Amino acid sequence: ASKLELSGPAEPRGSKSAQITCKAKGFPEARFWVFWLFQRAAALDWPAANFSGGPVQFESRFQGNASLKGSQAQANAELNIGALGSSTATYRCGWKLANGGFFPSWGGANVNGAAGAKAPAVYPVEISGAGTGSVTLGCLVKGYNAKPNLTWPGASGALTFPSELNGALWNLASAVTGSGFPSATCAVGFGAATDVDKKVAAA
Amino acid sequence: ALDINSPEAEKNAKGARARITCNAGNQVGSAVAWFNQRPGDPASLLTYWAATEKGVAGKQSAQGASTKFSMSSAGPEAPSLSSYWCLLFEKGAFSFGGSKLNPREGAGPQASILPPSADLNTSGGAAVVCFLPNWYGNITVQWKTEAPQSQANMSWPGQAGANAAYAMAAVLAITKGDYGPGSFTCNASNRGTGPFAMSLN
Amino acid sequence: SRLSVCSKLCYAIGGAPYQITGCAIGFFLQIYLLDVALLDPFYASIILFVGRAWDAVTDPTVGFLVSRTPWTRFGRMMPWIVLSTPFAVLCYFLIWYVPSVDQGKVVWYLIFYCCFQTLQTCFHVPYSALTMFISTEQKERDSATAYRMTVEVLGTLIGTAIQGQIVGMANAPCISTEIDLQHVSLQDLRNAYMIASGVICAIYVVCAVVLFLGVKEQKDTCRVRTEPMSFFQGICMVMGHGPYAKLVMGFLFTSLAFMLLEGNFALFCIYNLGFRNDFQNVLLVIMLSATLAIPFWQWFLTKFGKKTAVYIGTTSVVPFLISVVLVPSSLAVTYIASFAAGVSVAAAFLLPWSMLPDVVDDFKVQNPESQGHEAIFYSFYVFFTKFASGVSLGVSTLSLDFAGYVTRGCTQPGEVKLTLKILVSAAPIVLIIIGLLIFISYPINEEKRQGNRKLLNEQR
Ligand SMILES: CCCCCCCCCCCCO[C@@H]1O[C@H](CO)[C@@H](O[C@H]2O[C@H](CO)[C@@H](O)[C@H](O)[C@H]2O)[C@H](O)[C@H]1O
Ligand SMILES: CCCCCCCCCCCCO[C@@H]1O[C@H](CO)[C@@H](O[C@H]2O[C@H](CO)[C@@H](O)[C@H](O)[C@H]2O)[C@H](O)[C@H]1O
Ligand SMILES: CCCCCCCCCCCCO[C@@H]1O[C@H](CO)[C@@H](O[C@H]2O[C@H](CO)[C@@H](O)[C@H](O)[C@H]2O)[C@H](O)[C@H]1O
Ligand SMILES: CCCCCCCCCCCCO[C@@H]1O[C@H](CO)[C@@H](O[C@H]2O[C@H](CO)[C@@H](O)[C@H](O)[C@H]2O)[C@H](O)[C@H]1O
Ligand SMILES: CCCCCCCCCCCCO[C@@H]1O[C@H](CO)[C@@H](O[C@H]2O[C@H](CO)[C@@H](O)[C@H](O)[C@H]2O)[C@H](O)[C@H]1O
Ligand SMILES: CCCCCCCCCCCCO[C@@H]1O[C@H](CO)[C@@H](O[C@H]2O[C@H](CO)[C@@H](O)[C@H](O)[C@H]2O)[C@H](O)[C@H]1O
Ligand SMILES: CCCCCCCCCCCCO[C@@H]1O[C@H](CO)[C@@H](O[C@H]2O[C@H](CO)[C@@H](O)[C@H](O)[C@H]2O)[C@H](O)[C@H]1O
Ligand SMILES: CCCCCCCCCCCCO[C@@H]1O[C@H](CO)[C@@H](O[C@H]2O[C@H](CO)[C@@H](O)[C@H](O)[C@H]2O)[C@H](O)[C@H]1O
Ligand SMILES: CCCCCCCCCCCCO[C@@H]1O[C@H](CO)[C@@H](O[C@H]2O[C@H](CO)[C@@H](O)[C@H](O)[C@H]2O)[C@H](O)[C@H]1O
Ligand SMILES: CCCCCCCCCCCCO[C@@H]1O[C@H](CO)[C@@H](O[C@H]2O[C@H](CO)[C@@H](O)[C@H](O)[C@H]2O)[C@H](O)[C@H]1O
Repeated sequence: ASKLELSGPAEPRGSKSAQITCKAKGFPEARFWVFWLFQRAAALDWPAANFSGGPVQFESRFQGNASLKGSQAQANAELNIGALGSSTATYRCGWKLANGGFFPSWGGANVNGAAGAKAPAVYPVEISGAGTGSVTLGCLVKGYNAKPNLTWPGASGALTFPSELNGALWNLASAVTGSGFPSATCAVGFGAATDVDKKVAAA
Repeated sequence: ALDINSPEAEKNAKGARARITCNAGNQVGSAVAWFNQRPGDPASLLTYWAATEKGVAGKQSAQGASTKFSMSSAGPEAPSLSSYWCLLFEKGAFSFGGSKLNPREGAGPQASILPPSADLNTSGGAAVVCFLPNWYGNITVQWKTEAPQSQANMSWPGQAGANAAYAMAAVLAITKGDYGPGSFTCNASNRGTGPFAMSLN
Repeated sequence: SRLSVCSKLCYAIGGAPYQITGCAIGFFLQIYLLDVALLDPFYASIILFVGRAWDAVTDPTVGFLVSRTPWTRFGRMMPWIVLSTPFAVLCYFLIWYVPSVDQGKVVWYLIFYCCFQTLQTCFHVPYSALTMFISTEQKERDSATAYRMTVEVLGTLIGTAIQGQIVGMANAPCISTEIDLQHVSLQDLRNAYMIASGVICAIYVVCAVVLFLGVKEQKDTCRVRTEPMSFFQGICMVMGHGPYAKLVMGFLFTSLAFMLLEGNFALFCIYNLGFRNDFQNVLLVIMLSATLAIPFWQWFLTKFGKKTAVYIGTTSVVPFLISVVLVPSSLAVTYIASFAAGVSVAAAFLLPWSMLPDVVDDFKVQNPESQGHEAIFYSFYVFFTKFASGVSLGVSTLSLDFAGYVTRGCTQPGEVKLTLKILVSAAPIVLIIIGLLIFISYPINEEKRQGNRKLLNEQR
């Protein structure tokens, strides 16, 4: 079947260049226009399209920022991105039906144009001297540059909020509605060799 | 380019019917495609030429002559609660609009304020965290350090699979030197009545 | 017992709906499916191939059923016409109707194209056999056939005019695409097609009514009448004749070349000559030229013989088919080549029928026994032309899909333009060359031997 396999996540620095690959299978790549799309925070955009045996047609916004090419010897289409800083989004490579202009097959690859790579800091945010029935405990993760994974020891009432950028690092919070409080700990797992687990004390 | 406008970014429906509308800035001659995208997955073609399915479940139908198009889900299930996009294939520069579904529930917000930990206070920082774990709708969070503050960072999850309610986390980061303004209050304004103010001193 | 002029006129008028509907379908169905019905060109080639193939397959079966039709109180052929026209017009209207279906427009068009082909075969084949029943005198049969031929030509012109001048000037917006990078609606166009269908359907019904009123049956049927039994044996005997087989193959290939231009010339005009508006006039010009070119070649048929006539008539379009894909042909040059093609199309249909009677005389001299000397030949030619023209139109649309044809789409890509140039200037030229080469091996040589065969006709 027609399937398009992309490269993994890329992490350029500020004003570097990132090349995104789209291997094509199941169809003659030279016969179809392979497109590219730009989804930053749930808003699909259209960088450009490339006919693997000839022309490349860009959007007026991406003139000179995107550069599409096709290595027709292989079944590979590439998008090279120029200067960066706000191009952190998810990039797709659809191909249009050879008659309509709509996109039957899609991919998905995410770029992250930031700087730095640090270890997260765990702060056990706790109660302020109050209690009635169930109580809300918490765990703050601040200052990392990857995708973390916050967990609790077998308790499923947790809410881990999406991480947000503050400066150049990511911040995240986790909240648990625990009824009884004999002992509770927040265990974070980070890709860059960080596995700190901190207990939450009273007051 | 032709501007494609999906008016409602969020629509509520449980098990009956959804009518997602797409409005085109120009007469597109019934040429509108529809994409279904679950989070973390690429958009999937549903209906091209504004009426024609592509190996899709029969519940998804579409309608529209020109400049006004609809996609109807007559049997909306748990998978159908995803993000739906409409595309024009009339003009050279293709354009998309963006819309999403969610189930319906009641209401009722909850709030809790948490002061900075001793460990954070040691390392030159102070984050006051306001949690709003369970509510339905849209909400606004105000910080009062005896005065309104505009340095707070906010984050919102999606919708809980079981509770069908949203959450919110508001973080107020203040340095140790500026950590003497009095008492810190977090005020919530949901579709209820009165400010859900939780405070610490 | 002699047929009145009014009765022959009614019989001729009854044969107009087939020509009108066939001309409208052959000239506009490909563009209707691709650009109006918004079908995938893969799905709009299956429809054309299956439609034609089911016309070719259903003309002999319907012929057999007519041959086994008993005598009613209205006739052996009138029940077929009267019971087929109300459904034929319904299916014909529903060919040009674009349904609101989520999946399976192609099934709709397949079902209703095949049903219209079946229910117009059940109108034409009894009609084609009606000439043996309207009168018993051969002169009256020939006069009615001449009226039918003239009305067929005028109907092929009138249907082109009617479909063209109603689906034109209501053009829809074009679906510009990547190549194009750097009020009338589409529903205003589809309704136009429906209106055209309605008009044609009206004509259909009206002509059928005329065919019911002006024509009798006279069931004497020339006392004992032979029935086709040795169909395969007679076909083999006809194919065994030299001149017959040569004429069949040459006429078949020439009519294939000109049925490969019947369908792919609207697309070539729209997307290669930049005539998205005037393409329904250019076609009319060609047809109009044909209407004024049948007499001329007839004079040629007497002026300079038939061998040179068939030699130059089939090849009179070759320079212009080469020129249309090389010269720009802004406005007037296309019309000049259209007039040339309307001379050539008239030649390439009149001349082989003029050749035919010599071949019939030669077969009679060679084979005194008469077993479908003309009927079997005509059925074979009609079947093979319909089948192979369907194969050619299906391959044309499939090649357009493989070339990346854009539905509507203003400018088409270079590959689709190349395929259109090939489908108008390479395949028709190859087919015409093959037909001419087959016509070269013509042992009859017209009056060199045919008149001598006439002497044999005097002897026997
Ligand atoms: C010589 C005879 C000529 C016959 C020509 C037939 C060509 C047209 C055949 C129908 C079109 C087939 O094209 C394809 O087939 C499959 C299988 O049926 C169908 O697709 C299928 O997918 C969904 C999956 O939920 C099924 O529930 C449903 O049965 C069907 O719609 C569609 O119809 C079409 O996607
Ligand atoms: C000779 C007699 C013919 C009898 C029938 C033989 C036809 C055999 C093909 C039948 C099935 C066709 O289905 C095949 O699958 C794809 C979908 O996956 C169809 O779909 C194709 O056209 C549609 C346009 O409407 C596009 O939206 C789609 O992206 C594209 O892949 C094609 O129409 C066909 O390539
Ligand atoms: C003499 C000439 C005049 C004779 C009468 C001509 C009138 C023309 C009326 C035709 C109207 C039919 O138009 C079309 O038919 C099909 C029949 O399945 C119907 O289509 C229906 O079935 C499909 C199946 O998925 C679904 O989309 C839905 O159930 C519905 O749209 C609709 O009704 C319409 O899309
Ligand atoms: C006055 C006149 C009244 C109107 C008369 C109309 C005649 C009725 C014929 C209408 C046919 C409509 O078109 C019909 O739609 C259905 C559903 O999409 C198609 O069905 C198609 O989808 C289904 C999936 O459920 C599969 O079986 C398969 O993909 C295909 O068969 C039919 O193949 C097609 O023939
Ligand atoms: C309901 C009306 C709409 C139907 C659409 C098509 C109608 C076309 C109208 C055609 C009417 C012209 O009718 C025309 O009359 C003259 C004689 O008068 C015929 O002319 C013929 O008459 C003599 C009779 O001895 C023949 O030998 C000779 O072959 C030929 O000259 C034409 O062959 C015929 O076609
Ligand atoms: C031998 C028989 C000779 C008959 C030849 C003449 C028959 C009648 C010709 C058709 C009349 C054409 O008339 C012209 O067609 C266009 C088609 O878009 C029509 O224009 C309008 O038609 C329909 C009618 O409701 C509207 O819905 C549509 O909005 C619009 O297209 C108008 O009616 C007229 O501007
Ligand atoms: C001798 C004269 C012969 C008479 C010819 C009559 C044949 C039919 C032509 C009718 C033209 C009138 O125009 C008619 O208007 C209605 C209302 O928009 C259209 O009906 C439309 O309604 C809805 C809403 O848009 C849609 O499903 C679709 O666009 C279409 O079905 C018809 O598709 C069109 O045919
Ligand atoms: C003498 C020959 C006569 C030829 C002229 C006959 C023309 C008869 C009218 C055909 C007009 C075509 O226009 C078509 O009409 C049919 C109704 O019949 C409509 O058909 C529609 O009707 C209902 C609404 O009532 C819809 O729910 C359904 O989708 C569909 O079946 C189409 O929306 C329209 O596109
Ligand atoms: C044997 C049948 C003979 C019929 C041949 C002629 C029938 C067609 C003539 C209809 C013309 C009337 O139609 C009205 O006039 C103008 C004349 O520019 C037309 O305008 C259009 O047609 C003319 C040709 O006729 C072309 O220059 C061009 O396609 C466009 O300008 C419009 O379509 C319409 O507004
Ligand atoms: C009864 C017979 C009916 C007649 C059928 C006529 C069909 C004519 C076939 C045309 C071929 C269509 O196929 C189309 O042609 C172009 C030719 O540049 C080809 O294009 C391909 O070959 C060219 C070399 O010339 C290279 O640039 C490259 O390998 C690729 O682009 C593709 O294969 C396809 O895009």
